[PDB]
Formats: sequence, C-alpha cells, structure tokens
Amino acid sequence: RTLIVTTILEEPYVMYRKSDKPLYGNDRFEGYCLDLLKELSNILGFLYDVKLVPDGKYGAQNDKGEWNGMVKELIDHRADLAVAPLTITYVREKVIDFSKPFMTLGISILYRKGTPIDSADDLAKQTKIEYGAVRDGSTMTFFKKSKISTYEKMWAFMSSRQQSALVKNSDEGIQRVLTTDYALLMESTSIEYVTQRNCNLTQIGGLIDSKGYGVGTPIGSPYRDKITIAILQLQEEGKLHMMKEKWWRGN
Ligand SMILES: Cc1cn(C[C@H](N)C(=O)O)c(=O)n(Cc2ccsc2C(=O)O)c1=O
Ligand SMILES: [Cl-]
Repeated sequence: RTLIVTTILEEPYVMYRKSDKPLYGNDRFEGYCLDLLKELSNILGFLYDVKLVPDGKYGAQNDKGEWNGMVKELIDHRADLAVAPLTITYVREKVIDFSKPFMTLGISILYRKGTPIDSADDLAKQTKIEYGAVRDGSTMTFFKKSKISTYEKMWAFMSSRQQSALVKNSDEGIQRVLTTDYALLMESTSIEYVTQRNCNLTQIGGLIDSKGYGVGTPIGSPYRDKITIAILQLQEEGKLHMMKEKWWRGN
C-alpha cells in the first residue's frame, strides 16, 4: 500500500524545490514536513505519494458541518496521512485521529529588541504601543474567545482599534512591526522563523496558549500509534531538534 499523504504549501514545512532539474513525485518538494515524512517512512517502512490538498486549506467545518481542506481528504479516504503544520484540536478529533505532536507551540509576541517590554501584561496595560493579530486567524480567535482577564483586555483593545490593530496577514503584520511602534501576536513557531531572519526583531515573553501539530489519519487508522512511536523516537534521539534547526536557523 503506497500511502497518499495530503499536505499544504507553507514555508518552511513544505515548499517546491528551487530547481529545474528533472524531479518528479515527492522529489519536487522539500521542507521540514518532507524530512519528517522521510524519517517516518524509514522507521515504519511505508511507500508514499505526496499530494497537495486541492483546495489549499487546512481544514475547517461550515455551518452544515461539512469539512474542507486536509481534514476533508482524510474523512473521504482520499489521503492516508496529513503531514503538515496541522493543529491537534477537539473539533478535529471528532472526525479524524492524530499522532501525538511532533511540534508544540503557542501564541507569543513579535516586537523590536531593546525595549523594556517583557510580556503580554506589559502590552495590555498601555496604549502607546499598538498590538494586534492577523484578522480572523487562530490567534485572533484565541483572544476573542478567551475568559482570562488580561486577554479580554487585549481583545477589547484589538477589536475597538480594529481597523488598525488587526492586519491582513503575517507578512503585513511583520511589515507593521518593522516600520511602526507595533507588536504582533503570532504563533511561536512563526516568530522563531522570523526572528532568525531579522536581527531587529525578537520574541517577547513566553507562550500565551499551548497546542501541538500532529500527523492526521482517518479515524481508526492503524498508522496513528505507529507514527506516535516514531515521533517519540525522533524526539528522544534529537532528530526533531536537528530537523527544526535545519529549516529555522538563519544567517
Ligand atoms: C504554520 C501555520 C498554520 N496554521 C494553520 C493551523 N495550524 C491549522 O491547523 O489550522 C496557522 O493557523 N498558523 C498561524 C496563522 C496563520 C495565519 S494567521 C495565524 C495566527 O496565528 O493567527 C500558522 O502559522
Ligand atoms: Cl494518541
């Protein structure tokens, strides 16, 4: 059985290789997730075929409860595994299974170095420094649905100063931090990627929430627990650390 692996283009997890050499099939791609999939394939002993998710979506449910993205590919048995920066969530576990996480992360703060700012609390209690998140993203949602005192205050601020505090996308938010007095609330993994490539930027404080990326499978898949096992082996043997360093480290 050659396993069909659904994934999504997302730097540095999955990218097309910068080459015009005759590369076909899986060889057309590179990235953290391709390296992970190669390790998993070697530990478990499976053949695989990477297919980009046709609709280019991660997987969310509509008003009717219909799914899309990588999640929908698993539900429909069009893919055996989803190997991507796909967050393990309560709603997704209702319809697919997941391995234990190969990466853990949490919302954090992206801002300039040299400022006395050291946490979310420092931001919340002031208005001189603008702060927000990508509009309608996972981070915005967290703040909007939160019942934690300080995050409700930060949300009230982000929403009332909506037109300006909430940006269109990560790229723009990064631009906003580099050119104005602004702090962007973003997923720690993305922040680490950006800070490695821009010495003027830094992460502020620790993690605000906590979640993990796991390999998705259809419910009942016999590969799920085997993938968890392989993930634990790779972590313990320092391989996930090396694979992260390979893709995240900058100049
Ligand atoms: C790599 C990656 C995947 N995803 C998709 C997410 N892990 C998911 O499984 O739906 C994501 O939402 N962010 C964070 C993100 C993207 C646009 S806004 C935003 C946020 O953190 O608000 C990411 O950085
Ligand atoms: Cl589990």
